[PDB]
Order: sequence, then structure tokens, then C-alpha cells
Amino acid sequence: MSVMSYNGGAVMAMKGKNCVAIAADRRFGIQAQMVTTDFQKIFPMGDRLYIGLAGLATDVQTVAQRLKFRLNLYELKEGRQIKPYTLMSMVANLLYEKRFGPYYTEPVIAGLDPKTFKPFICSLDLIGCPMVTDDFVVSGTCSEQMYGMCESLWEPNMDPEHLFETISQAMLNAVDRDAVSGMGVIVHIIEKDKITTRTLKARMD
Amino acid sequence: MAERGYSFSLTTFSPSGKLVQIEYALAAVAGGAPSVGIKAANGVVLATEKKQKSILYDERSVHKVEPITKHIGLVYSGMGPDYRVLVHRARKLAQQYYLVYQEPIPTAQLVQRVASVMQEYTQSGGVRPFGVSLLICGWNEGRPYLFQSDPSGAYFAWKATAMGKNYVNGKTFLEKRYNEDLELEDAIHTAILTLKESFEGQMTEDNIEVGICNEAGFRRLTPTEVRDYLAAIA
Amino acid sequence: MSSIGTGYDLSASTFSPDGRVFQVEYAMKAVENSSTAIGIRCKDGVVFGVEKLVLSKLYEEGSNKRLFNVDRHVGMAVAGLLADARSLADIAREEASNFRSNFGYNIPLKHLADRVAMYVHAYTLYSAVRPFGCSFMLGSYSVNDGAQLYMIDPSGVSYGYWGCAIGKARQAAKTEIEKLQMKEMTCRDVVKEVAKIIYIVHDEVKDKAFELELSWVGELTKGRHEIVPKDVREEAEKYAKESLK
Amino acid sequence: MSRRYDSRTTIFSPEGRLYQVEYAMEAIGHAGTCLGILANDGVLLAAERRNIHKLLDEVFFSEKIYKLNEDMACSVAGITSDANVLTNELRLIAQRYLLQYQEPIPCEQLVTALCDIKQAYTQFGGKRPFGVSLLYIGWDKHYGFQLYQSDPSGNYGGWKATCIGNNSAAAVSMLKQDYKEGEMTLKSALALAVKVLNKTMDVSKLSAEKVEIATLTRENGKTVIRVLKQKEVEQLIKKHEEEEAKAER
Amino acid sequence: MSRGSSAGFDRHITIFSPEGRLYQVEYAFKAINQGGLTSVAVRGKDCAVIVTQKKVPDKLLDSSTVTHLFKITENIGCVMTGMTADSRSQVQRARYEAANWKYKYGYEIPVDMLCKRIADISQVYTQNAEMRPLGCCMILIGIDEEQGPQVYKCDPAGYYCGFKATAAGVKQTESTSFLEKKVKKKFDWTFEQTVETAITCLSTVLSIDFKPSEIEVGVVTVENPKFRILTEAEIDAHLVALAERD
Amino acid sequence: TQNPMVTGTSVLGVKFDCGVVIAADMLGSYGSLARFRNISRIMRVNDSTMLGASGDYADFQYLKQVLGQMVIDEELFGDGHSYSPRAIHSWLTRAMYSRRSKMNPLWNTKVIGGYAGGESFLGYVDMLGVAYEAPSLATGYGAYLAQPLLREVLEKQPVLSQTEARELVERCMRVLYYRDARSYNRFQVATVTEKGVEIEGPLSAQTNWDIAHMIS
Amino acid sequence: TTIAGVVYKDGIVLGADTRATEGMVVADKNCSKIHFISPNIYCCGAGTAADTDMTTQLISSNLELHSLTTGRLPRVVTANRMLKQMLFRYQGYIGAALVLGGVDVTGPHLYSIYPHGSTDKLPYVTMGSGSLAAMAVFEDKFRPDMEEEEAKKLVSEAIAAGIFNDLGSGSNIDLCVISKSKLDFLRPYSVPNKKGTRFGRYRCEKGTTAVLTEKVTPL
Amino acid sequence: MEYLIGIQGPDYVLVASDRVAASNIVQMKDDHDKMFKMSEKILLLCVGEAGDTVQFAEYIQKNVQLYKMRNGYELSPTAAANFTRRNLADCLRSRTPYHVNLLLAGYDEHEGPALYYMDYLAALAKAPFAAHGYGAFLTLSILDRYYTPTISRERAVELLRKCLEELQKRFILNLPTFSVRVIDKDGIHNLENITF
Amino acid sequence: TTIMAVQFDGGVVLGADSRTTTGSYIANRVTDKLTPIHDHIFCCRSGSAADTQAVADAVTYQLGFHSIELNEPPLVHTAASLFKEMCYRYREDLMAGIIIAGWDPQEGGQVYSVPMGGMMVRQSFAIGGSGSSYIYGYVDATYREGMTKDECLQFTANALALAMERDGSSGGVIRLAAIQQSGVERQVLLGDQIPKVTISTL
Repeated sequence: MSVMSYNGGAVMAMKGKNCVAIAADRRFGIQAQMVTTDFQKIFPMGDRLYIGLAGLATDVQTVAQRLKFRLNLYELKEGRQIKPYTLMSMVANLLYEKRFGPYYTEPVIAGLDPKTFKPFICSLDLIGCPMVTDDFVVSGTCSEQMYGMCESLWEPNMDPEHLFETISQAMLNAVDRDAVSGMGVIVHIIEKDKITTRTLKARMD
Repeated sequence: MAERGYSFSLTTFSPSGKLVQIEYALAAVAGGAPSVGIKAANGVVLATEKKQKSILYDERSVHKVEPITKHIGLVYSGMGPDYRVLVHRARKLAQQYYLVYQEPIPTAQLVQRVASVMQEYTQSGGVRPFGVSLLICGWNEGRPYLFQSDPSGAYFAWKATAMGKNYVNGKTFLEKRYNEDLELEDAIHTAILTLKESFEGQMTEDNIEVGICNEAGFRRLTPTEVRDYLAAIA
Repeated sequence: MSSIGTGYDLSASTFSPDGRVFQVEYAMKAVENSSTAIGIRCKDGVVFGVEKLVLSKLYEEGSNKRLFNVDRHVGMAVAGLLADARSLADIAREEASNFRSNFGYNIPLKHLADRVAMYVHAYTLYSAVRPFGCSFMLGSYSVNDGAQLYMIDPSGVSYGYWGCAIGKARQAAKTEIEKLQMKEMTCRDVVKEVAKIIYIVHDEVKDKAFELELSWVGELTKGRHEIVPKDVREEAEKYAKESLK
Repeated sequence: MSRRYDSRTTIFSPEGRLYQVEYAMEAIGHAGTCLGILANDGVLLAAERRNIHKLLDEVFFSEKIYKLNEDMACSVAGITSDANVLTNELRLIAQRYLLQYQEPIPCEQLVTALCDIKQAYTQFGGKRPFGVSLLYIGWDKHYGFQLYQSDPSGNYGGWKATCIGNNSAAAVSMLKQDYKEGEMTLKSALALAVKVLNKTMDVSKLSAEKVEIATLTRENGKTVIRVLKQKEVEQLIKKHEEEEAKAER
Repeated sequence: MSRGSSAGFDRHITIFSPEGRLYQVEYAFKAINQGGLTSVAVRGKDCAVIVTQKKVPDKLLDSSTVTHLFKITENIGCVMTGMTADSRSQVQRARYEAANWKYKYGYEIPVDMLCKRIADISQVYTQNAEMRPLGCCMILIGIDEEQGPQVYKCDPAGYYCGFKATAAGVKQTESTSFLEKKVKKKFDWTFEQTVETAITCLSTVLSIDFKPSEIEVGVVTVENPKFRILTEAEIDAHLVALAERD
Repeated sequence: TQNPMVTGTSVLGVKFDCGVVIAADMLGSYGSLARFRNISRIMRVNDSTMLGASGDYADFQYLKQVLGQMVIDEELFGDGHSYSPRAIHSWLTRAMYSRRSKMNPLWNTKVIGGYAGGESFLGYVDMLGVAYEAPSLATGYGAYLAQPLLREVLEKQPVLSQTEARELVERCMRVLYYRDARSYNRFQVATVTEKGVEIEGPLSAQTNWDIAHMIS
Repeated sequence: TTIAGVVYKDGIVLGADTRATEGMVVADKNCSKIHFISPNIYCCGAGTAADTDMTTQLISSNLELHSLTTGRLPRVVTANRMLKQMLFRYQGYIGAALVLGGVDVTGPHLYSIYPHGSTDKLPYVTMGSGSLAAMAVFEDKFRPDMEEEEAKKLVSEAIAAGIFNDLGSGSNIDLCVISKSKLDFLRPYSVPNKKGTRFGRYRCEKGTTAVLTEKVTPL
Repeated sequence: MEYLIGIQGPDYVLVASDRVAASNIVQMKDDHDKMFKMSEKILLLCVGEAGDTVQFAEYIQKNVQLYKMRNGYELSPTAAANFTRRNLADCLRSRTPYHVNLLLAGYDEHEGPALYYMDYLAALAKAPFAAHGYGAFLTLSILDRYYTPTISRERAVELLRKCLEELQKRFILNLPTFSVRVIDKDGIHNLENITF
Repeated sequence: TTIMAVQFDGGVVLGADSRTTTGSYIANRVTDKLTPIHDHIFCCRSGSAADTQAVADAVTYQLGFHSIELNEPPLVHTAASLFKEMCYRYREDLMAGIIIAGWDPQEGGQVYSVPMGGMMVRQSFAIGGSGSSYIYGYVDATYREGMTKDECLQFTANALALAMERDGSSGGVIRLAAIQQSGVERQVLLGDQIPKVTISTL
């Protein structure tokens, strides 16, 4: 995610929660003051399949944090048979941020994923420090944290039907997109259910 | 000022899947103390010979049943100094896991990392690998586990295994015998009976030492308690 | 004493099956062949006496020395293989100097005796270095702790001493120190007493004539290790000849 | 002394080659066997564990095949002890290259880099060379599906089906006989893998406890490395019964 | 015992034997026997007593390191048993490690922890032959803060465990069985008795006996947790009582 | 004055060299800042039995110069020849260490006066913290430089053969100006004489000013 | 985010704080635990920037575990003191962690307060953050000489109520943490007096601002 | 709009590239032609643009490392990955406030998958893309490129479009250069086109 | 920055000090020690700021720890004060802290040494120091006579500490005074909870 500012990056994520699925809604454009480089590019990625981590700002830092997270992830992934939990990842991604001294991590991670092989929802955001946070309420994250959060707290229930959440999240990107200066260029919705990741590419320029 | 002496390989491959000098280390653990470990399937219990056969033993904390952390305990057979370093190293490793994960080190992982130093000492000149074998317990994944790490650095996975005097004979008796679905109290009773079969001589409560791992956490049983279990069973 | 030249000394990290390395036993044997160097602790200082070998009338004070000042208040009298004794003086000189930088006071000998004895044992341990081949005494006068005399063997034992001698006859000289009471003496009377013992103990089989050189760290040198003052030297010299006769 | 011995570790012998390097190959012979086979849409590793015991708890389900990365897999042929150190070096290299590269790690690239460490010890440092030959399976775009073989001698090899560990000469021919160049698909290949393991072991009878089977199959957008649970391998052990008939026919 | 067979280059190296023996360690036991020092240690509830013989070659001595009683920390105290050269080097190493503990821990160290740090360090010696293990033996005595008086013994190797009462020196086994009878007979633990029982045992095993000046007793009493040397006077108080005791 | 980065100061050190002897006068008043923390302090150190040191400038920077000095004498004794230093070598070796110490942010204008005769060579040296070191007739640096040195030098230029007596009355007079002008002391001095055979210095004794600056 | 206070009955520590964990000055979580357990009987109240408090506490958490397990003797506050001391001095300032360490040590009960710099001093009640004063004012009323465990609980709930009102980042639950020789209570809820909750009404717009056109399902 | 000016447009069967030749000291071009287009291979081209001096140092270190992959395998390395790989190394250098940031343009052909082109910012962002330009030049062309052609547009129209673009820099931009190099890439190789 | 003082008897010392350890404008703790664990036999008199004292206090514990065992149990005063000089040497003007060290070594008699925040170490009669001893400088000096006797030292020393907390705007309630012998370090608390005041102005 981010909670730092870049005028070389900047992107916006709002996530809201179901009860056996969690949704992450994401822009898919990239900006850089007077610069674009893609119509569509990925931000949240799997690294053990049907879990996601996003990294936002410019594209190198996105890719960097995610691979690095996998570096921490893989030892637990090998040692045990069962694939790692959501709880283990929440601390791990935080440990990655924590590795740096005084000038912390270049992106400021928000994690969304179902607990492996079981249907337990998780949403968390983190700060760029090592400050431990447990969250499972709702999370919105970006530079303008308050703006992703007010709408993402508003839309759900802690038991809607999956579809109702997906239509909510599509709209969630649109009212957000009017709220930012121009930052857009395609909208991606990710619903994480049990073993399947629903990906949707919304219409626009 | 400076030290040299011995820095060429001391270890030569034998066609057996192991080197000569490590094979000899496994005899060392056999002449070591009797230690038995059985996974009860609702916790793991590990029992060790308290004595070093002077039969003046006055334990209150000087044990060979040691909690590393919240849910990991170690009992060993073989060498004393070689063991103390593994205990000091284990806490640092458990905590290394505790910092990143906010849970301490699984059984499998702790084994991989301890095993790498034990091999290090083999290949290198001017060092010798440990003379210690570990019975490592833990509660991870929602299941109790028990691993055996040998003085070589090789690992053999066991639900029940025995070390010390008559270890070889100990493994076959366990392989046939091993039990699961055991109540906590029963766990102790089975563990003591298996210890009777490995260990010779007198058992009272300053001759054998027992520690249990379960859901509440690893702790080390008081000398009064061990005695009550010992009496109970045939 | 045990040692054989074949086996268990063919590396300087090989431990002997008797519990004491052959090499340390060899290091003591060299001390036993050398000349007698004595240092007796007084109530008001320490008085050293070491015999300085003269093989030619070309020699000055610099040739065949055995009095070093490890500090400039602490002295070192050595006996045995001179080559290792002077090298251990150089490392020791450094070790004292670093101590003075940090600590900032006349060093207490009791601390030196432990650190040096452990260093002498370290060289028995290690392959890249072999044991020291001398036994030496460290002697000081300070106000921080008074007169102090310690001797370290090449084994790497430190023991405390009232008065010790090391030579060709270590036991005869120490009984002779026992007879006299230094309790009755002040530093002035001690200089006489060291001087005789060196002449009698030492057996010529390698000397031809020696010069006795003695050093004070006492009352008339003020807690710094200086060579003996002239008055004291002459009082000491007469008695040594008189004791022969 | 130390000057009156021989072991000819860094010193060349009359042979023109070191004793320590040649001896390591003998230790590998009487230890559990690892094979990697090529399929059209994946690659797989099948290995015999170093445990000949009748009772395993499965504390670590990697006791031969360890999955390093989400792009790679390895096997161990030799002593488990030297493997432990090597396994830890591999989790770092495999992920480091990936941070930079953003492309599934090339099977060749990995082995040559590793082989360099294996040879470094024998030549200098006064350490013996690891008693373990590691069988790497991976996928990169510019060679395709790969299998590479690692030695203690610093020898590497580009293979399509090879086996190292116990009774290797028999094993490579047996993989060639059943499986030609590019012939067999991923599922049918997993069966073939167990069939050679049943025949060649340090100690007979092939069971779920004695075997661990790993798949590299490219899924929808990601290359997925999984070690199969005991339950899945069992379905392959019956498949391996079917396979014996099939090779012959 | 065994002298081992080589298959490596085991003969002058500490690496394995078929007994499991380490050559340098076994040689470390013979270092004990060189010194001539034997110690008998007794645990109580009033105190922990260590009593050991003081070496006299001549009567010109200062007692500051002739002494085999050492302060390894102000509360907990110890003796080195065996060859005096190996003892001084070990005491030296330990004190730098002890001071390190002071920087880390910040206070008076438990007897269990003190023996454990020395044990890890001596693991470095035991595995090497680069530097031979120090063939001294340490019995730490002191009052662990909640548990009470403790007597623990480390070997040259570093093997440590708790005991009702322990012994070290020229022969561990013979001294222990003599001590075992003293332990069975379990006396009322007060100051005079625990010191006296220790003193009687060391004298019976030698069958030479001694005067109080000839031994050095070091106690850690509940009275003052400081590690204290009795000196000539205080030991003498026990000796005269002991004569009247049967 | 003239003293960047000082806290505890020795104010003024007289050093004037006559034929085979030096008289140095330094106050006992040793201000820790403006406050006179110690009313009596001997700022005379024993390098050796054959050498002497007297120092002016910050007193903390002097104890540093003392530890460095101290080891050099040790080195010479250290050989076993049992030599006593030469005034030029010890003072000079330290002048180099003052070139290195400038670069890090601690400042030194530390000023010591060495008179020795040892081995067979007679030195009068002055060594600084900026590393102005030289042989001299008379020198003083730091706060000494701002007020007494020029009157001392003015007399020294046509009469280069001033004696310890003419200098004595002048030392007493100049220190009277220090009690009044400087804020680091109110009088009281130690008189130290270095010779080339023994280091001599009677203890700090009070002195008191004379008033006549309220007449006009 | 973290404002911590402690009180002394005449024993060891009941440490109190109001819960809430923040991502900067925006709430990440309404109220989840921020008075922390180290391994099993040492607890730390925190103030200032919460962050330095957590990582220093975690290394120390490693080192006390080494001493407890061999001794079977209480977790050593002095040990934990020294490690923090050591880290903060080298730089002369490196992060700000204002920590209320508290455990009953093997011998005496020992309570530490570590500020941003180094310290080596030993008080017995400290209240931390810039609101140390708000926490101290409840204790100075309620506690004259001597107090009991229950009574100490009542001051502690009150110190936690004050910080909630003083800074809105701390909010909701009053967490009370009993730290002793061998009893260490962590129970979230000790007083519900407020709570951060979800709405009872619902409005959200479905498909009148939503835009979709493609779907696929990857693993 | 970042630093110095470069532009490249791949039509995914052609690549159009032009770069400035100008390592300028003071107010004169000390030489007319100056290399900013570097050939690692004949089928990989790196066009580095930013600082005159910084571009060269960065390229040479990576270039011996690129060769090392070629030395071992004795087949092509993954070129798309190698241009990303240098970028990951520049992400580690980015935390430091030192400028070593390079606006790069990768043209490469890979064997198995096909052609790859990757865009690199001075903020460091990897994109496969229809056309991207670095610095001011990104600013100049990106807006016409949706309108006036396609991402499959003809070599002739591309070249006319490019010629006009380079004349617009002289005409409008405060950074004109009267030597620009133009190179045209077909589906596999470099052709050197007429300088303008 | 609370006052530190040590006044000379002639065989043991008496120190006296005021309490408040401060977290800037606000006083953080006034229930603290002014003679915490510096060794196990040695005392230093501390005040100033918590950090300035602490770095020095620990290094001296670690060096002192080596000194005491090798020498035989008591360390030297002069050795101990030099270790503190080193910390101050780096942080010359950075730390205003100055530590008042008072002991009985086996060097001889009673010695009171002043280790400065510059790097200076000196043995003297009695000095009282702090950053606030340019404030109670008169008050110590009147009490301080040639050979100020022990019974006298209890009233004089406590009073100087009392004068400090009342006047101090870096002082605070309760003077905690420390008397040091070769037996260990002993602290006493003279209350100021109960009303004690250095008499008001008009």
C-alpha cells in the first residue's frame, strides 16, 4: 500500500469484509505527475495462492516488497505441509517493514487474504513502523488513508451476500475516483472467497 | 596471539550414506542417558534419566528437562556441554521466529537450523560434531509433534523413539507399541513405563525427570508428581 | 618430569596423556639450566638482583639484560631462555601502557599476575605459538597497594611471594630467605641480603665472570623502577663478598 | 602432529584428482534416490526418504524434497546432514534472484552458481565437499521445462530424465526406457516416478511414509510448487501398479 | 576406558572414538590428578560450603592467588580443582564472561545461570583441539535467590547438574560415596554443622587430616549472601567443636 | 581568552627558560567555568624522575595530554636500558597527534611546557593542541598569549639573559592582573621549577592582590 | 496511541492503558491490545511512539527468557533495563520508546521506566507519555500510604479513563494488566464503558454508480 | 515530465527510437554526435537517458554482469528480466537521496515468448507498453500517439511522425538539439536510420 | 539537574542529593534513587539528567567488576573515576552531567574524587557539583571547614539538599541522602512531604 506520499506513484485501495470472503478494490492505472506507463497493471499478488498482498506507489517498489515478503514466507511454507495462515502473514509483512532503520519501507503494506484452507476473513492495514496492529474490522489504505476508509467502513455488513459486496466495491472505486484529482485509468475488483479469486476488470478509458 | 592446528578434513566418506566419524558419535548417544519420548496425541510427553549415576541428585532447576519457550521443551541423551549450547541457541532461534511470526519456532524448522551447525562441525577440520541427539516436542499446526535430530545432523521422524542404553532395541519396542488418544494423566503413566523398559536400576523421583507439553504450555513436572505416576502402573 | 621428544609435542595444540604438556615441561628445564635471578619483597619496596653475563670487556648495559621495567614502576626479572623473555617483555610493556591510559594509577600487581599467567597459559593452548621458556618475577612499590612480589612460571600459575629466587638451585635459596625476617628489615637492609645469595647459588659451567646488576623500587626512587642508588649499591657489594668468606 | 597425515583434501593425489571428491560419490550410492522426469506442461521430482524406519510422524514433510521457492524445487541424494546446510542456502538464493529477476528462476543458472560453492571447499578452505548431489527442477522461459543435476565435484548436467542417489546407472536407463524425449505427460509421468522408486531402494517396500512426490505444474498465471500429501501419493502408488504393465506392453 | 582407534586422525585430535570418548577431555581428567587438589562440597539450607586444600611449596607466600577460592561474582563463589595453571586461565575467562553478564543482566546472577554460561564457553574448548580444553574442575557454591543454597559441579568438559552434595579432584567416585553416607545421615543444617560435616569428609577420604590454616572454607550463608572466606579464626571455631563432636 | 571549547580551565602558565632551569608559575585556582571549583590544585605532573610537565589551557584536555605523555616515558623505560626521555621527542610525538585531533569536532589549543635535560640533550619545548611546537626562550599560549606573553617577550628581546629572580617578581605582578581581569580565578599560585636532574614544586600557597585603581 | 500508567498497591504492578492501535493518527483498530506480554510474566505499558517500544521490548523478551528457563526464578527486570540502555546510548538518541517495564524479580520487586535516552535509576511508580500527569492525578487522590490489589485495580481503571478523555486516539475499554511473580492477566475487557461499533442503519448504493464488464477466476 | 528527453514507440512488429546526442558542457556541444544508444547485443538495445555521465557508469557495470549470464549458459539470457533486474538494484539505491536514477528504455528480443520492451522511469517503474518516452519527450508525444496512429502503425507514418516530433523539439522546446539519431527496428534487429 | 554533593569526614563519606528525574518540563518520576546499582560495593552520587549519568555508571560497573575480583574485593577510587572520564571525553559539551564519586579504596584512607563532564579526574577535599552547583555554591562553602566532622556532616549535608529542592526549579520533594562506607552503600530518606521550608521572603 502506501501512507507515504509520492508524486511519482500514488494509488488507492479500499477493502470491505463479508464473512467468508473479503474484497479488495484497487485502481489499475499508474501515474507519476504528468506520466503514465500502462493502461492496466497488477498490484495485489499471490505467493501461495488465493491470498493477496498489495504494494502501491510506483511499480518497482510494488514488485520489491512482494518478492521480499515471499522470502520470509517460504520457510514456513516448506516446514509445514499446510500453507501459511493469515495470522503468520500479518506479522511477516510487518517484519519486512520493520527490517529498515529510521527511513522505513518504500511502500506501506495493507494485507488482505482468507486463512488457508478455511473460510476465516482477514483485513489489516499497517503503518510503515513496527507498530503492531490486529485488525479484522475494515481497512482502507493509501496516502489519503481517511478517504479510502470512510467509504469502505460505510458500505458493508459483517455478513452480506458476496455479490452485494462486489457491486458495492465497483461503486466504491467510482466515488473514490471522483474524490481524487484524476487518478483512475481502469478499475479492478478482487473478491477472495475460499480457494477462488474473482477478478473483475470494470469499464472505462 | 593466533592458533592453527588441524584445518584439513578429518572426516572421510564411508559407503553407508554417512561418514565414519559421525557413525561413531551415534554410539556415544547410545552409551548416553536413557531418554524416552512418546507423542500422546494431545500433547507430547518427554522423560529423561535425571541421574548421571552418582545417585546424589538434588534438582530444582538444574534439569535435563528444559523449556526453551512457550511450547517447546528439549530432553537429550549424550553430552552435557554440547547440549547447553543447543539450549542457548534454541531460545535465540525460537525468539528469532517469535519476532517475525509472533509465534515461536515450529518443530520442523527448529530442526533444520540446529542440524546445519551439527554438520558444520563435521566437514570442517579442528572441530568435531555434537555428541547429542534431541527429542524435540512442540504443538504446531493444531497437532503435537515429536522429532528426532541425531548427532550427525540427519533427522528421522518419530511418533515414539527411545535413546540411551539399549536404544536400538528401544526403537523397535516403540514402533510396535506407540499409542495415541491418551488423556494427560495417562500420558505420564505410559511414558514412565516406557522409561522403566529403557532405564535400569532404581527409579524414585531423583532418578527420573518428566516434562509435558500440551495446550496450556510446556512445563516441567514436580518431583512429587512423577512418583505418583510411577507407582500407579505395571 | 615427563616428556619424550617423539609423541605429544609434535604440534603446540597437542595435549599430553599425563595432564601436563611436554612442551611446558621443556620450558621449565631451560629455566633450571640458567643463572640465578632473585627478587625479595621488603616492607618499603622490592629489591631485584639479576646477574648480567660478561663474556667480553667490550660489553655495556644492554648486553645480556634480565631487568626490564614492564611499566615504569613495575619491574620484571627473568631467568631461562632470554629470547622468549624479551619478547614477553614487549607485549607486557604494551599491556601495561594501555592499562595506564585507561585506569590512570600505579597498577596493582595482583591484577597483573592473573592476566599474565593466563597469557602464558594461552601460548600452551594455541598452535601458532609455543610456551614461554622463562619464569619470571614481577615486582613493584606503589602507594595503592604497597610492595608486591609475584612469580609466574612458564606453566601459567601465578602465586604470591614474600621473597622468591629462581636459578640452578631454587630450593636452597628459598630456605635462606626463610631464615631471615624481612619483617625486621626495611628496604635498605634487603639490598645487602639479595646480593650474597646470587654469588653462592650460581655454579659456573657456562659463565666466566658476571656482573651483578640490581634495581630499586623503593624509598630512594619514589614508586618508579630505577637502577639502584650508589650508596645502596656499595653497602650491598661489600656484604656479598664478606658472606663468601 | 598434522604434518605426517594424508587425506589429500586440497592436495592433488597420484590420480591427478583428490580422494575426498571421489569418496563423496560412494556415500551417495547407499543413500535414498531422487529422480526428476520431464512432462509437456510441467516437471516433477520423486524421492525416496533417508528414513527406512516403519514409523514416521511427518513433522517435516520435506525430508528429501524441499520446495525452495514458488518457482523451484529440490531433492537430496546423499546424507541428510550436509543437505540441511545446503537447504538454507537455497531458500536465500532462489528468492534473491527472483526479487531482481521477476521471472521464474532458470534451472541452469541455479546449479552452476551452487556447483561453484561445492568446488570451492574441496580446492580451498580445508573443508570436504558436501556429500550431497541436489537434483533441481524448475522452469524458465528460454530453455523451457528443465531438470538439472548437481554434484560435489562441481559437475552440472542438463537433463530431461535422470536419477542420482542409489543404483543410479540402472535408474537413468530405466527412466530412458519408459520415457523417451518429450513423450509422457505430467500425470502419467508421476506414475513412472514411483515405479522406478519401488525397484530401486536401499531397503525394499515402497510406502507412503518412504516416498515424497512433488509437482511443478504451471497453473493459471502462476507456476505452482506443491509437495503432495501422503494421501495423494497413495493414489499414485496404485497408479504405479498400473504403470508396470503399461511400460512392458 | 578406551584410548580409541583412529579412522580419521583421531590420535592427537578430540574427534570421536567408538566409546564416544574425546581424547583431549580424557587427558583433561589427568590434569586434575597433576594438581593434587581435591574438594568436598556440601549443600544445606543454612549455607553452601566448599572446602579444599591450599598448596604450600614454601612459607613465603602471599595469599591473593595462592588461594583456590575465587570470587566469580560477589554473592556466588567457587573453587577450581586440579592443575593450578589451567585453573588460572579458566578463572580469567570466566570473570570477563561474568562481567559481560553484569552488563546484560544488570545484577547478582543465579547459580544455575552462572554454571550455564561457563558450560557454553567450555563447549568451545571441548569441540576444538586448536586450543585444548582447560583441565580444571569448578564447583560453584552460592545461594540461589529463592531456592536456597546450591552446590553444582562442572567438569573440564562442562557437564553440570544439581546434586545433594558433590566432590571434585583426584578421584571423584571414591569421595562421592564417602559423602553419600554423610548425605543419608542428613544432619540438622545450621552453620556449625554444615561446615563441620564438609570438613570431616575431606579429612576422612585423605587420611592425612589437617589444621584449619591448611584448608580454606568458603561459605555463602543466609546470614550475609556475600561470598565470604572464613579465615584462620573462624574455621578454628568449627575444628575445636568438631573434636568434642563424635 | 583565545580558547575555543573549554570548560574546566587552567588559566595561565608562565614559562621562561634560564640557564639550566625553567620557572613555571601556574595558579592553584582551577575554574570549572566562572566558578573556582578547586582553590588549590597542583597542575604539575611528573612525566619522569628526570623530566617535568606544567600545563595551561583547559584542564580536561591536559589530563588527556598527561595519559599520552605518560606512556611515552613508559616506552623508554620499557626497553630495559632504563633511559629517561629527551624533551624534544615526547613533546614532538604528541604535536602530531594534535594535527589529527583537529578534524574531529573536539578542539585543542592545549599548552604544555616541557623543560628537560635527559640522555645528554637539553631541550626547552612548548607543545600545542594546534601543534605549534618549537624550541624557545620564553613561551606561553592560549590565555597566556593574550595578556602576559607580550610584556614577557618585550623584556626578553633586548635582554635575552633574564634570570629566574627578575622573572619571579614579574610572575607575581602578572598574576595580580589575572585575579582582577580573568573570571577563571582569584589568585593563589603554585611555583614549579623544572631541572634537568629532578622535578621540583612547592605546593600551592595563597597570594593576594594590591589595590590602586580607584584613585582617579 | 499509547499512554500508559501504573500503580503500586505495595506489591508489584497493575499496569493500565486505554486500547486503540493507530495507523499514524488514523485508527487502524478501534480497540485491540497495546499493553503487551513479552513471553509469560513481564508486561510493558507504553507511551510516546508505540513503535520503538515494541521492538526493544521484543529483544529483551528474548534475553529474559534465557534467564527464566535455566533458573526457574522470576523474570529479570534489570536484564531488560540494561539491553534498552545499551541500544539508546550509542547514537545518543535512536527512536523514542517510553516504557513501563514491570515484573517481580527473583529477589526484590523491580519496576523500571525507560525513557527515550538511557537511565539506570529505580522508582516504584511511574506514569508515562506527555499525559503522565493525568494518570498520576488519579493515584494521588485515591492512594494514600498502602493500597491493596482490588483498590489498585480501581485507581488503574481510573487512570485509563482519564487518557481516553484527554486524547481521543486512546478510546473505549480500560485494560488492566496484573503482573506478579507468577500470575499474569491479559483479558482485553476489564471495563466496557464505550465501544466502537458498526451502524444500525444501512445505506450504500448498488448499481447506480457501479461499473463492471469482465470477469475471470484465477487461483 | 522528468529529466532529459528520449522517445521510443513499439508497434509490436516495428520499434521506432530516437535519442538526443548531446553531452553538453556549458553552452556548446563539444561534439555533435554523442552515444546514448548502447548496444549490449545486436538483438538487445538499451537507450539510457538522464545525466550524461550517470548513464554511462550504470550501463557498464550491468553490461559486464549481462555478459556473465551469456558466458555461462551460451544461449540468450532473459533480456526482459535483466532490464528489470538492474531496476531492482536501482530500487535499493533509491532509498538513499543520491541521484543515480536513470530513465531507461529497453528494447530486447527474447526467444520462446517473443519481443519485450520495458519502460523505466526515474521514479523507477517497469511497464510493458504501447509507447513511452522519458523526460520532456514523454510529454511531447504521448498525447498525439492515441490520436494520429495505432500501435500497429506503418513504418512510413511512424517515421514522418518522428521527424515532425524532433522538429517540434527545436521549434517549441528549450532543449533543442540539431543532431538527433534515429534508428528503426524491424521485428529482430537494429537498422541505423538517417540522422536529422 | 538536581544537586550532588559529598562532604569529607576522614574515613567514610556523606553525600546528599535531591530527587526528581525529569522528562523535560514535566518531572516524570520523584520516587526514584539517586544511588542506584553502580557495582555492589562502590557509590556514586547522581542527579543531573538520567542519560548523562547512566552511560558512565554502567561502564564503571563493568570495568569495576573486573577490578574488584582480580585485586581482591575492594576497587580503587582513582580507577573508577577515569572510566567515567572516557564517556565524557566523546560527549564533551554534549552532556552537562558531572558525577560525584566518593569511596574508601584499599589505596589508603578516605578520598573524594570529582569526575567532570569535560574528562577531568581529581582527588580533592569536598566539592558539590551539578549544573545547578553554580547556584548552591555559597551554601556548601560555609558548611565546608577543615575536617568537617561526621555528626556535623549529617546536618550540613541534608540542609544543602533541602536548600536545593525548595529553591530549585529543577528540584523536587524529598532529599534522598547517601552515606558510603566499606560495608556497602546506604541510603536514608529525609522527608519533605511533611512541611520543611527554607524561610520565605517578604
